[PDB]
Amino acid sequence: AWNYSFSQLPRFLSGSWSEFSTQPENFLKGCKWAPDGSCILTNSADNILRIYNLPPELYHEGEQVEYAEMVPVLRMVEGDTIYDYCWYSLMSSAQPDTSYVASSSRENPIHIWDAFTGELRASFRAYNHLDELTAAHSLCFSPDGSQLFCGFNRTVRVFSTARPGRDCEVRATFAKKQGQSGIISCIAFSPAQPLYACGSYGRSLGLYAWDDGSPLALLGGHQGGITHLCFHPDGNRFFSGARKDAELLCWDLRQSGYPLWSLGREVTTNQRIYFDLDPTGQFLVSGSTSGAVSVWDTDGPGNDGKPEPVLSFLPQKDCTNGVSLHPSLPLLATASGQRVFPEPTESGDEGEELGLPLLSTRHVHLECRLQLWWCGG
Amino acid sequence: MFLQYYLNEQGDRVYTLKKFDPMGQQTCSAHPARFSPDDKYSRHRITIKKRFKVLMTQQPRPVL
Amino acid sequence: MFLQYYLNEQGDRVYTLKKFDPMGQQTCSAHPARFSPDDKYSRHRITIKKRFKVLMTQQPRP
Amino acid sequence: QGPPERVVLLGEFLHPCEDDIVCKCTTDENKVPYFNAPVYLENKEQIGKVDEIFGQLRDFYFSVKLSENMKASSFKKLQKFYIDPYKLLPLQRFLPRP
Amino acid sequence: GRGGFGRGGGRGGFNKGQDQGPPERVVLLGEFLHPCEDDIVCKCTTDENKVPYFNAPVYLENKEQIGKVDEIFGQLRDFYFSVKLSENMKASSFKKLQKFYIDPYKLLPLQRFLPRP
Amino acid sequence: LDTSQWPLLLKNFDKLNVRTTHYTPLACGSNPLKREIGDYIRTGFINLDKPSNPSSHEVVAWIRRILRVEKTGHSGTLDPKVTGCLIVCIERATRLVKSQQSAGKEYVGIVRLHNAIEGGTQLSRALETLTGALFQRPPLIAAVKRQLRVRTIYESKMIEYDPERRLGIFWVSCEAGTYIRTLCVHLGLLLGVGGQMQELRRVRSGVMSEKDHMVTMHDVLDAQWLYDNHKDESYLRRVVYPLEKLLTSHKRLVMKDSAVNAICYGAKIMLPGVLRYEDGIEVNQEIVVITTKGEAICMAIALMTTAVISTCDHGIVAKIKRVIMERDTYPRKWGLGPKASQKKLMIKQ
Amino acid sequence: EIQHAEEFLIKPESKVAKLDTSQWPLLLKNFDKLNVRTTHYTPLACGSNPLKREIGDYIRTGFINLDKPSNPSSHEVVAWIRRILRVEKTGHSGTLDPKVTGCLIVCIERATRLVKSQQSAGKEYVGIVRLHNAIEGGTQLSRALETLTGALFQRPPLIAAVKRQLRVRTIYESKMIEYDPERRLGIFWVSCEAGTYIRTLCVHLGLLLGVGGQMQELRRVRSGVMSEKDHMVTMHDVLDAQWLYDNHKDESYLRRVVYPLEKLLTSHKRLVMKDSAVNAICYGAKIMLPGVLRYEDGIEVNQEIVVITTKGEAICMAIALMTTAVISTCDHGIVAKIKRVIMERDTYPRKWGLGPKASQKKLMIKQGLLDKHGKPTDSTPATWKQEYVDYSE
Amino acid sequence: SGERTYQELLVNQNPIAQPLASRRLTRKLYKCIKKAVKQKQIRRGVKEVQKFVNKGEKGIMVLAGDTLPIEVYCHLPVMCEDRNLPYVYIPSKTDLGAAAGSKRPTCVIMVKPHEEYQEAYDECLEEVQSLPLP
Amino acid sequence: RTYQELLVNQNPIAQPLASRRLTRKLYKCIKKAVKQKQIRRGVKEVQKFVNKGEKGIMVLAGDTLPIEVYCHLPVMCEDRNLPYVYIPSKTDLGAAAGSKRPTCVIMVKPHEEYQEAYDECLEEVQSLP
RNA sequence: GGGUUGCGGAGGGUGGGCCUGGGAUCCCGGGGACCUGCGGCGGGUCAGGCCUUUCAGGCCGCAGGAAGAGGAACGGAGCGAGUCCCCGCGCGCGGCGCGAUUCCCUGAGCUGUGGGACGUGCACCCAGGACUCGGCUCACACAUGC
Repeated sequence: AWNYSFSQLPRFLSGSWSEFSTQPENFLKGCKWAPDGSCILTNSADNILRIYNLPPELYHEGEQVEYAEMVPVLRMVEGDTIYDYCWYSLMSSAQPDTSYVASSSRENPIHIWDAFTGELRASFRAYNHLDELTAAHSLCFSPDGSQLFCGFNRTVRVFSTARPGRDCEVRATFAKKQGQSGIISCIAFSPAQPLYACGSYGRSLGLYAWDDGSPLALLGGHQGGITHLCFHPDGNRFFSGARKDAELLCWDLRQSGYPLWSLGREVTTNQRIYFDLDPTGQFLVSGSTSGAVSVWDTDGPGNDGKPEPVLSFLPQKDCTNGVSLHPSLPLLATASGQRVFPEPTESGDEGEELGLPLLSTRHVHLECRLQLWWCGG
Repeated sequence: MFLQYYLNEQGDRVYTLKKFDPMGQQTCSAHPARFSPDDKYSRHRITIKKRFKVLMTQQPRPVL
Repeated sequence: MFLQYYLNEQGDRVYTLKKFDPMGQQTCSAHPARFSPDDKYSRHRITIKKRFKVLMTQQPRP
Repeated sequence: QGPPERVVLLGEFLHPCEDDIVCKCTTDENKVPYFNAPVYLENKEQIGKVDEIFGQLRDFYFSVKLSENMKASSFKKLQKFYIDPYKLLPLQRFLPRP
Repeated sequence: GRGGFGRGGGRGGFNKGQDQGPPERVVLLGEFLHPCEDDIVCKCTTDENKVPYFNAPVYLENKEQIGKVDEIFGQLRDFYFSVKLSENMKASSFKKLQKFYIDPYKLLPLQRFLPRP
Repeated sequence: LDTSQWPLLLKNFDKLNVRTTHYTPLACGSNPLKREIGDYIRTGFINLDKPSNPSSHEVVAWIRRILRVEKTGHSGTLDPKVTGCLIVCIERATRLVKSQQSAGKEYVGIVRLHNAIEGGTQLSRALETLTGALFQRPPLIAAVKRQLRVRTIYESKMIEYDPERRLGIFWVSCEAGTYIRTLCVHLGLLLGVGGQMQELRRVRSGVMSEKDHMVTMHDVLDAQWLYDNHKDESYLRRVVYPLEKLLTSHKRLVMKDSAVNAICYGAKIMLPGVLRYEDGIEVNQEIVVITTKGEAICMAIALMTTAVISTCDHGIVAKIKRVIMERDTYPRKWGLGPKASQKKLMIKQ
Repeated sequence: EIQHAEEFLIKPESKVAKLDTSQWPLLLKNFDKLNVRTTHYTPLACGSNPLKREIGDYIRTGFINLDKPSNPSSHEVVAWIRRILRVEKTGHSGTLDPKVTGCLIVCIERATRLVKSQQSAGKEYVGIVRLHNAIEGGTQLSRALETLTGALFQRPPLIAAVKRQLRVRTIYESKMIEYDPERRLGIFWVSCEAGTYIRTLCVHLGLLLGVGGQMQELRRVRSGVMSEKDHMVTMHDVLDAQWLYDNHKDESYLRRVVYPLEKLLTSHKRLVMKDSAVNAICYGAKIMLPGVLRYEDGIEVNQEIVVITTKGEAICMAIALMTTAVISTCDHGIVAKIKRVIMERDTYPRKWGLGPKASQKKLMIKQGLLDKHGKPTDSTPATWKQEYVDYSE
Repeated sequence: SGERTYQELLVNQNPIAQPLASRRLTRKLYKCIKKAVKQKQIRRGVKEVQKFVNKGEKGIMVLAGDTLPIEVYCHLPVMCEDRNLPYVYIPSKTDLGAAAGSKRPTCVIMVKPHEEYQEAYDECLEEVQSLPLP
Repeated sequence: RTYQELLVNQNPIAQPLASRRLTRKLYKCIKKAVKQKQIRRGVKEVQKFVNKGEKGIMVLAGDTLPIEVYCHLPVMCEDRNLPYVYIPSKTDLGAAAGSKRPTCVIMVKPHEEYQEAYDECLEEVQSLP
């Protein structure tokens, strides 16, 4: 029994920095946990699917935890750039068959690898009208574990898990009078009622049905395009995060058509910022672009409600992209990453004069590491 | 389009996949620019070409 | 078989009994190789002859 | 609606290809398979149908689509594949026009 | 049809002794040149038109059967033939300038051998 | 000047076997090169570079609207997203486009794969395997009509291959009708990884290639502007080329000037009309007859052989197939022969 | 200098017309050196040159020069060629022994007409003679080899069937190249006519030397008109040609190995004829004066000639009867007789009925003056009866 | 290192690349562009450049020296000459695009002064108005 | 001088040759392996065992006429993904094989612990241009 | 295809015409068409069975003909409709591009050598082969001579 509460600063226990250095520039993003919580998926700039293993819980029981480097047990290759990746819904060590992971590349079809063996088991391909292959953006599994949802230009296609072929259910969203938006960012499911929300890139949000597939509500977005969306498990609550916006909004199913409350974030560039939510609904951790991981508190007494910040801490001076927490054991993993635009400064004059600035942009240090934070009681 | 090419010694087209030639030349695109029917900027093209003598008329005569 | 021959300057066949030419050439056999009726290796021969340009097709007709 | 009947050997397993079975044609000595033709096994069981066909005139391959509740890892060996004889077509009229 | 000096019988004429025993007439056949693997090859000196017959017994001056003509070769002008020796004989015994005789009716004229259109 | 440095239908005119050299040179006539602009634009072909943005259906319309003509036709129906050579004819040049369409054309495209390949040797073997006659089907879904097509491929080799990006360019030389998308699909299915075609670029289209006056439509527009605003026809002649150059590999048959009008109105080529001929003309061959100046009258089908016309005195040697010249081009002189006209008048009297 | 738009016109020079017929194909070579007789005829369209012929007729009509392996027999390689080429008939030029290599002429369907003359042709042979005892010098062997020259007798070996009778074969040239005393072997070259045996020759050489011997091996250099220097092909190329034709549709490799049958009758005198008479001669007839178009100078009486068409196809082989100096003066008569047909019976338009004299004779039969079977009828014109009984009747 | 790089850039140029600048001239131009991009006063694209030249906008035109084919930018110099506008050519494409603030090559760039950073802009204008024209 | 004479008497179709020391190392390896377990020397048996499948190294001769004798072996090795070599010597190879008549094709299969020198030749053949 | 005889002791080899019928060198009477291509006619072992096959020579049976071989215009070209094989909008037309007038992007989704959104319009949908029928102009045609 480990009580989950925030009372002190996160504690460093282990890290991994030997990799992601062979390439000139590399950026880390994602770093989500498994439903059972025994594997960690890490995506880098160079397309390599690294599955990091979970440190032993018996090693986390004591405070004598020493620093260690988690070697990847699996190293998969991918040709083109990756768009999205997620673990299976019913992921458990007991069932050896329901232990696969999904991935969608740029031009390659949706590939599915196995955690046990490490090889490609199945792959779902989707063609457009004439003869060409279209790219998928959204990737998330169904709670029942028999259907698969993927995003596209202006429609959503539903794939199965028993017939790996071309058969798929198409559900168009854009119409002559209606239409949500262009490229769909992601799709998240709700465990309370059979409905899922579709987050796009054009200041638009909408919820559909599970089997019927009919729109219920339609909302907007902060200023740009929604990036990530989760669902609060306690009830009819869910958050959403956009790109290049310094404000956050929480939409509720009990309200009709307007944001109930607004929060503040820090997003400078068009990055894929993640924000994890605790299953008990007491803490809301979210990473910023200016290098400051902030956490909020969700109070549910019954009459008063306001997300209040508990504390804040900066892991590094980079941009923390992925922040996720372990389901049961107190644990928090973070990853950093930020692009460097070419700045051709006049180095000849700098080497000639040796005067005022005495600065060069060639020695700038950028390293993306994977830390593990500890939560006390 | 990642389809570049460089002129050969004999005078034929050698299509390549890289953007840099091993001899030290910068490869160019193999496809021409898009054409626009409603284009009223054809008077200046012949002027530019005559100023630098890069017209088909300023080049040698075809052998046939 | 002890029948050897070497190409002449004009282009005629000169049969001999030795295995070495006085000019410094190694003589070859004069009898053809064994041909099998159940020979299904006619595509590999044509491919390896096209890769090295040694077929009779590229040779002209005198 | 057709019950099982006399079946004729069609192809040999070469290797799978994206949940599809790419096979090499066996000795039917002049025959080419029909499109969407049901393929059977040694136990007279409907495994699937015939997908797109390619290859040269003499040696040509073909891919097979799987049916419902089927696995591609089952017949990962060198076995024979059989097809109905009514799904054939003489090619002696293809090359000669007269 | 067939017939004549036999083919289901036996008769006799000028020469008799080929199958009967003691011969009656003899004709010079060849001259000793040199031995050839226990065989004697001879050259016909004077028969003036004739060549020997297949497996024709050869005799000496004393009318003694030494052997039989085995093979025949040579040109039209210069003709040669070999002799197969019999048992209990020696090829080195006949190593002088002597003549070899044969039966007179064991020859064949070459006029029929000449091609005539 | 030598006899081997002359223009298109004038090289090595002395090598043509001589039969008779007593003819009357007529006043009317012209050379293909020094032709009037009105006839230089209405007659001839154009080898322009098609942009990869539009399709050929719009390219031919744009070129016939710029050239201000009535009839035009292309050599091959190219896709919208493909570059390559394209021969476009005019109203007096689209007569022989049916034979130009059915010609061998080379293609260069890039193939994108899905899974990983071990080395370039296995894929090279797979590319060498798909050589010769194979089976193909349209990439889209069609009716019972387009069920199976049979094409042939002569040469196929790959230049490079990128394992990090999973691409690779190749060069295929085949005849008209063969598809490249289905070829890349079959290649990916044979490698066991699948794939499609990224792009495509045509290097050769029949007899013309990208090394023989690769003009651009921008140049055609500049020429049309210069011919109207500056009255300069040199830049218009540099882009347009006569149609007599396409029939360069065909055998030539020099004819008399009196028979030019007979062939134009439609007749049969006889022995006294033929002046010279080319060695190596077999029965039923696609022959083109030209004038003494070098203007192609029309295309014919020769019946007799060189060894037969070298001995024969009268008869039919060629048959009219398709006229290219105009009707009113030479004077009307048919019944004025030494003996034939005499016999005709004798039977008339 | 790049001259553009220059006045170019063929100058009408009234000079003599000359033709160069030295580079034309096999039967069209030197087609202008034949004395011209009449150039007034109507050429027919049904016909082509043997060089530029259809592949269906190229494989049907033509010969091939093969290098037979030493493992199988001649009949076996003939049957293998017949099975590879997918034909019905196949013939050879000489029955070679299993352990005898060399060239071999093979026809298929329509070139098998003249195989009886090709079988009886002079051929060259090269083999190795094995000895038993030792020879003193090579001069004695050379003397023994030159002694066996001309016409001599030869006995059939025990191998083939049995000693039947005695034959008389002629040998033209025989000379030895080398001789090794350490291995007791030696190569020799003999050029003789068909029917001569090499094993019997080696046996006779060994009997003359006084050491004996047999024939170790044998290799044919020349067989008739074709030798090992004239596009000698093997069976592997013949087998690869069918595969390249049924898989790649390339007939060049098949036209390179197979050669037209008109090449054999190259050293014979050609006789150009009209297209109206080719079918009548294929059915069967005599060669007349009006059908003759050109002839070769230097023709004697009873000489082996070949009848060719204007395009260059060998019609048949005939026996010339008249001389060039006689055929230039004579107006009507027989000049050649049909001996062996080479073409088919239905290849040209069947027309032999109409004519300047045939139609007149038929109309006279139809009237009632002359009779078909009865020659001595009224026959009012005597110059007609004295000018129609000069061929055969 | 600078001379070799300049020679390599001179090797890979365009036929119409006669009006050029020196080393310090190019450095000053790059510094001015980098100081002007942060104020959002730059335009990148032939479409909008010609769209606003048709109406009229004074400024300095900066074209690339290595950009094929030639028909891409063939009417811009004559348009600037008719509108009495100077134009600049530099033998670089990656550096010109990186100075704009991206990792992509850019060829066409127009500058427009809004703030008081024109003290260095007028010097560059007077210098481009004095370079030898072909 | 010797290698030049061997290159003069070469077969037309032989690209993958060896150097002056790689051939010595291969000869040493073959002489060591001929006594350890086995070496297959015969066209018929080599092709019969390749039909079913056997990994190894093909050692062909550089001077063997005609070419139709060994003309489908290297293409078969490429189809089976197996490397091969070419050496301009037949007498030395025949003497090293079994001290007998000159052989043409030789196949090697590792059974003992002598593969430490065999993988080096394998990677050298795989690196051969 | 059939038949007879002589020569060398013995199942094996070689060879034989335009002449005959009647009467006293002569007379009388007779022999009633040819060419071409294909298949067979031989050897070996014990009155018969089995195998392979053409060097030397004619015979038999079948398929075509009564073959002296003619021709200085029987003979062409520009169009329209129907159906089939052919054409990437598969017979549902608007998911197509270029432009004045507006906006956004260094997006991490192609993407400024262009793409994303709104309003207003002009251009874009065409060709081969075979067959039946209707329908006009030309000419009906061997090609000189100064």
